[PDB]
Amino acid sequence: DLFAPPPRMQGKEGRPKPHIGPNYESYVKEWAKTVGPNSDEWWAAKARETLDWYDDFKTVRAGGFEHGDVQWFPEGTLNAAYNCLDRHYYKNPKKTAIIYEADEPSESREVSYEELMQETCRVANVLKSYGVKKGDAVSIYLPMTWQAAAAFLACARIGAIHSAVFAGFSAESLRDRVNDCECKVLITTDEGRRGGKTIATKQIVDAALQQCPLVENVLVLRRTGNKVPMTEGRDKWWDEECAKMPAYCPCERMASEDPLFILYTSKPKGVVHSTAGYLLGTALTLKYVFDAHPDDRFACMADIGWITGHSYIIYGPLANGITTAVFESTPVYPTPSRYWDFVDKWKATQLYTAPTAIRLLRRMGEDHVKNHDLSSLRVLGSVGEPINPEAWHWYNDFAGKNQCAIVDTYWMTETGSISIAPLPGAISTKPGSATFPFFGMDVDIIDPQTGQVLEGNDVEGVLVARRPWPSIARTVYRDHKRYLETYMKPYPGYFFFGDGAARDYDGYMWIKGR
Amino acid sequence: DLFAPPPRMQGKEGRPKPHIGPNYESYVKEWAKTVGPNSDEWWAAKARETLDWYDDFKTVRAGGFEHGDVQWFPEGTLNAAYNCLDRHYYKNPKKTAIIYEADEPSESREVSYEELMQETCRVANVLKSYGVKKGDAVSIYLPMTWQAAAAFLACARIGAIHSAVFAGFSAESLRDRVNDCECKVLITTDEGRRGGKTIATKQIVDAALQQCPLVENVLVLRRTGNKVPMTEGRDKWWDEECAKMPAYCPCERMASEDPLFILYTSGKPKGVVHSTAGYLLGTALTLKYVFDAHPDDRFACMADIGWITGHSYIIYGPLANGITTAVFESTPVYPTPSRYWDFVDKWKATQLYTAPTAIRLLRRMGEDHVKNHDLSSLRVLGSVGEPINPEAWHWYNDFAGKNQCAIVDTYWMTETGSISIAPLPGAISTKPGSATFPFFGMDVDIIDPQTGQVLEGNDVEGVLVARRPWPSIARTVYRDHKRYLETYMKPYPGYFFFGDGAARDYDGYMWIKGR
Amino acid sequence: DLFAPPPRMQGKEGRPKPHIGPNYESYVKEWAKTVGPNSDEWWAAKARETLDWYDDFKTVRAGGFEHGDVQWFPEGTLNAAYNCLDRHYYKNPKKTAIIYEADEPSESREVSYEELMQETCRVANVLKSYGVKKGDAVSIYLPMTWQAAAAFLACARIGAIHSAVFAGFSAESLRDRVNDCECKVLITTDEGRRGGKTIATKQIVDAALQQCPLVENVLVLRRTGNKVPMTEGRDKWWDEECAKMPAYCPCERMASEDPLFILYTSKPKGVVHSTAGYLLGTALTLKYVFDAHPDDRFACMADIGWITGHSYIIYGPLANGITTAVFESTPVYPTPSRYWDFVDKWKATQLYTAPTAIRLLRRMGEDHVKNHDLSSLRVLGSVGEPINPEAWHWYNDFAGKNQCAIVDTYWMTETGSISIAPLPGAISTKPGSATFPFFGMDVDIIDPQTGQVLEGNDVEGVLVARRPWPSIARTVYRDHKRYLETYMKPYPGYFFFGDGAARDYDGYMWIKGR
Ligand SMILES: CCOP(=O)(O)OC[C@H]1O[C@@H](n2cnc3c(N)ncnc32)[C@H](O)[C@@H]1O
Ligand SMILES: CCOP(=O)(O)OC[C@H]1O[C@@H](n2cnc3c(N)ncnc32)[C@H](O)[C@@H]1O
Ligand SMILES: CCOP(=O)(O)OC[C@H]1O[C@@H](n2cnc3c(N)ncnc32)[C@H](O)[C@@H]1O
Repeated sequence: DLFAPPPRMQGKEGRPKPHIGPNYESYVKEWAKTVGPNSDEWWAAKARETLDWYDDFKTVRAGGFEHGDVQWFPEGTLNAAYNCLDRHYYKNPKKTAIIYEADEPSESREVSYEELMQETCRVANVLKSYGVKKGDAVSIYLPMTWQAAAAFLACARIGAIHSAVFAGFSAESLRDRVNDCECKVLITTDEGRRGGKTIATKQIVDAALQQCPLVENVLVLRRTGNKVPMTEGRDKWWDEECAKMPAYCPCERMASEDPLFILYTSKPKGVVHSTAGYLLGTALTLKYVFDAHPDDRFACMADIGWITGHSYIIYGPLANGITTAVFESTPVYPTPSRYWDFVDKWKATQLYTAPTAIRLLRRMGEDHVKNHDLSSLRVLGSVGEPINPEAWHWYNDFAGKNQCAIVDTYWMTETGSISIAPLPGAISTKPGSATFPFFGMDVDIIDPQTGQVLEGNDVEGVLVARRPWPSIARTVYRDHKRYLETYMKPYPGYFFFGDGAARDYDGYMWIKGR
Repeated sequence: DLFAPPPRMQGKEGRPKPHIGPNYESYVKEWAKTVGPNSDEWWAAKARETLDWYDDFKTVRAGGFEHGDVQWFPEGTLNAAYNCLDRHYYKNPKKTAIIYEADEPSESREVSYEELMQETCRVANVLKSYGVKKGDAVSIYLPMTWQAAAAFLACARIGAIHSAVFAGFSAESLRDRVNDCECKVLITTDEGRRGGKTIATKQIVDAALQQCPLVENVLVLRRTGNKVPMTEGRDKWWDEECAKMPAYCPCERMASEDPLFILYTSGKPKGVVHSTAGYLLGTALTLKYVFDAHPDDRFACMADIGWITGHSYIIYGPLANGITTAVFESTPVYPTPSRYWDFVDKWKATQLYTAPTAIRLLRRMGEDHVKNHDLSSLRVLGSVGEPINPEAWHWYNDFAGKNQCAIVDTYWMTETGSISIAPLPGAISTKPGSATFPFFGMDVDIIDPQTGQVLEGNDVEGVLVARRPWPSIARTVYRDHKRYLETYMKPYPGYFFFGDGAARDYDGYMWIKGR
Repeated sequence: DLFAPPPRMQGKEGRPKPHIGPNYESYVKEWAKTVGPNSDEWWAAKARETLDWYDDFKTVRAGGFEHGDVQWFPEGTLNAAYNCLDRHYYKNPKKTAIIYEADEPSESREVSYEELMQETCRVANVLKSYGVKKGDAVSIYLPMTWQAAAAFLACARIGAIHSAVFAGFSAESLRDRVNDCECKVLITTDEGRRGGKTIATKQIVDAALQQCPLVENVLVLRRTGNKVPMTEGRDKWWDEECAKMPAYCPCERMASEDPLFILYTSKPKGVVHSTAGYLLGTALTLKYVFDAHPDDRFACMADIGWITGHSYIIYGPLANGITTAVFESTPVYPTPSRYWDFVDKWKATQLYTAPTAIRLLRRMGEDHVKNHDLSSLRVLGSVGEPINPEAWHWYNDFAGKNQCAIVDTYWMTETGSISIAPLPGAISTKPGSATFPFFGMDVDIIDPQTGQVLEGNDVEGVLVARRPWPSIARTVYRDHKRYLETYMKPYPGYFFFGDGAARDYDGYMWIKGR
């Protein structure tokens, strides 16, 4: 029940050679440099190689779990939108940043880095004309359209802290998150289209804003064009506001520990992520866990309202300068072959889905996946919950045709990027196992009965992290006490994931879950 | 009718050697490095040599005409007030930044770089106390007084976007521009003195502010000292506010593409927006090369600071170069039609930059006012604003330069930022009424309006277009980017539309027919 | 009556070697480099060696007395809180930043650099949540508790100009200072404890704020825990607000000439100090005048509401990365041996007091100091007024046991740091004499009758400074005309101290005073 890296992950058949490989020893050799007291040099070199800095940093890391003063590269200044848009636009403006798969397949198209950069700059200029300053919160209530990315980056361009809310959340949840983030600006659509169904996003927005006094400006994207109520003064059309603005906006120089965004967990708790550490973590996980290469076309099927959508739809892939996919539909619309039709049409090199979608597709039958070419795929990703051996085997056999590496990535919103996953070109996978910790992750197992670390293999308990990592959450927005109580107080000296986990005789990690 | 550069432009008679010369081939050699796909090295070298940067840039240029996302040196940070005041103050504080020629000739005096920097810092501190932030618009309604420059630079010191309004504008024009820029602070004077005449500037300001709700603070310069109405709380005297402030203010670190200023074109007036680094570089380079400016030179542009000529070649260009500039408060015919030449003789001006209207008026005023003046310190005579007739050109050459000064016919607009087509004085043989050759970074062409295609070769006529962006090009129209694109970019896709008909003769010289 | 540097200041008996010594010639050699037209190299080297800069400076100095446009290192950017907390926290987090001697001796404890940094960052986050921006004034009405050092530095961390008011000032003085600085945020305690006595700081604050319209937020430190009135909305508890905030805050990159703080002289006149020049001056005076070394324990017993508390309790010692003492009590509480009990308990290496406290202790009798060890002491400092020969001799004989160098430091709030003092390891002292000018100080004596500088030795007149020094006051807050009239108009070309002074035949300076 062991699956070595496939030939597509061995650099054969014209496929790119893996970044780390070919076996477990190479992963160990590289991972030893990323943890421990001598790991500062590796992290400094990676931060300078991966991200573009306006000012260089001096200190690599500081702080800890006990007080929630975690710092990474504090003296450096950078911009997330510069690292995700501007440098790649300068290198190659015509390269596709986003493959936008609309709800209707005929409406899908490619958005270049130039178009995405121009839209981001227009939205950033609109936000600046609204009075949005560095450190201000901007709520984003958007469906899975490509402009959402622009919206995100727009905030990241001006130093605003964006707070994304799942589209289709009720008026109460949206109101709670908007009130907690204390935003004065909300970005939303008139309506959303998903699975051939209409989401009345603007009606929900009006119902929620009836109880959100601090919101003064609403920017409304005309996604569908159907009639929606628009309050005079408060509501403005995205296209009309952006037509008045120039297609370029200067980047605000952010400290490394400036909060990049707030993401509310589904009182809602707002996990806060800073700029440089989170960006470095997601870029490195995208490059290594999925073996991304410059010409790759990443296809993550999550939602931008989720942490997976934050990391491996927007920030991670665009920081790497590769093509990412924004999928506006459901896996069974119009037909349960939608994922595979999309992969064949766009020649996706990686696929990142959730076990729930895989299970639904498996329940939908084999005729929808059996006759598809695929074969541009190299890495198949799973995230969100433990994947059963049957679902794992269906994913391997039909979506990858036994020629793609299957990565079971375990992480949370508070970890920022992937924590435990197999390296596709090095690690032999076990079905339903998140195998080994990522770079900078020193995870162990504590016995909850005694609170002591269970050394060795073939043990079971609660999963903890020994040391902070660059992409860890820094606080809970205006609720640092809750942050410390949830993640740092249960086991002092360790970060508490809250997931029961086991390590088998081979050292492989098995996440039991919450 | 060809005029080679005179001996004063040949480095002889103790005059400085020209930066570019002595003939057309040298101009071509330097210009070829400033255009095309291999010109990034030249522009990066010039940007690093001419301007002082707080942070270095990585990219030289990006963007284009189609969407209006033009970028020059985007990653670099700098300050216009630092590059126009502080570095020259550090090098030589006692050097004259401004020769202020007052309306009354006995009231004229030299303002040093130290005094100008201190005044700029006091006004910047006042504006900061008013709550003005980086990116905020500040309206300026000032006559041709030297403190106006300070006011300009004051905004540029704190990241404020200044919006200059010509002091001759009525209450309605001032109100329209002030409302469009959405400023909360207006810098103005009690009264102006031009041609012995009084401009009731504060009265017009009150009439306009009756319909300008967003303006909360008015800073009033006591220019004449006559009684004017002063609203309690809203209006404060410039001297009283500046006395409470320190004489130094820190320079705010500004991105290259941060908007330096808004200038409204004379239905709704269009606010042409200029960024900082590209515009500063363009104006400094045009000032150094088109007028052959040298460190000890005394530049005399007699335009108004309410127009782009005053923005570029009274304030930003000459002060970025660290030379003496002139602020002329009077008219060409006050007190007598010899005022220009009396000024040039008294201050030993090395360059003159006027408009064909003033030269035509002086020519109609008779030769008795110019024939008996020395004027030998002059080396370059500049004309800007409209095509200059051969008779006016010859009167300018023979009477003002005494046939010993180069005549530059500089063609450009507010949207170009700096001079686009002009003769290089030490290299180009001029033809009267001709803006001869494009400046560095300008790749101009003639397009047939009926067909829309570029008319290659010589002896062609059509509309003037620019193939590629240049550092000092306007970035947008304030809150009206659609108007910017429609006016300058959609008429001929892939090109920048000047709106001016132009012809190129057999020698390659450009002739601007005009709008 | 001449006193050569003692063996404790000669590098003997295991004591650190003095930075400058052993005689007057060495002081002259080092001081000649710090004044004159060729002193820019020395000051540039010292600025780059002493302070951590975000951006390097190009110009060393500019401006002058006549217009009050003094500039030092204008193009450089830095942060005072970074230089006082972050770099030392990065080098050694567990080192004691503050020895907090509480009013009750049993309540005293050591605050480490990590704890001080975390408290400063929490307060900075609270202030940022109050809307405090760079350049905004924040009033501080705090007793001699260690958190005051945090509050100060919190402002310095975010570019806020802190304005400290002596605790125990009446409601009218507090109101005048708060109204003049135009602050919108006030930091104070519920009550203060000094000399076993209670100071109703919150009651005075309420009485003052009844006439301070611009104040919108009050942060109240629960120093004693006794019941005080708290206005709903306006007043919030320090601990409650700080518990919601993360323990790290990014440092605002500040221009060198950005105003660090406003200190009102006891209409109140707010002396304004910029960041880089003041920080450099205080750090250099602390290092050289007191011969501070990395492991030293500086004990300045002034008040943080005074300029001495600004320079040699908070900024100077913490910039040097050494331990500083925050003394909450009086010299005679609970007994007149409190100073010497504290010195013996914490092994203070330097003591910096005022002549009034020394005279009070001398009046209290010799039985309180005669039996104390006091061996760790090396330097004894006096500041505030001319110290009588009898008081000087008592200080030398009983507090130092004729084994400590006695430095008489003359300076004002407008000089920022010490102007005239003996270098302890080099200068032979005379009782009641501030001997020689400090680095960058070129003082002279002007005859007030004629206004001309009196050349040579054995002259008397008014003390003037020929050239600006880095730590000189830049202005009086919104009263620059008063600043010029007080300090620069009486003798054009010079800085007027306002103190009559004499120089004897040996070149020693004798300050007559106001
Ligand atoms: C990235 C989503 O972050 P969140 O939406 O905050 O959910 C985080 C929570 O999902 C669960 N989980 C995620 N990935 C896996 C996995 N590979 N195997 C098992 N369980 C998993 C786990 O319980 C975790 O703590
Ligand atoms: C600098 C003033 O800028 P503006 O006030 O925006 O006027 C810009 C408009 O003036 C005209 N013009 C300016 N210089 C010349 C010239 N040398 N020869 C011919 N015509 C000229 C032209 O029509 C242009 O388009
Ligand atoms: C640091 C206190 O600054 P301030 O509270 O502003 O008082 C400043 C004023 O105290 C006096 N003074 C301070 N130190 C001494 C000293 N060593 N010898 C004599 N007189 C001194 C002097 O009159 C000065 O001008």
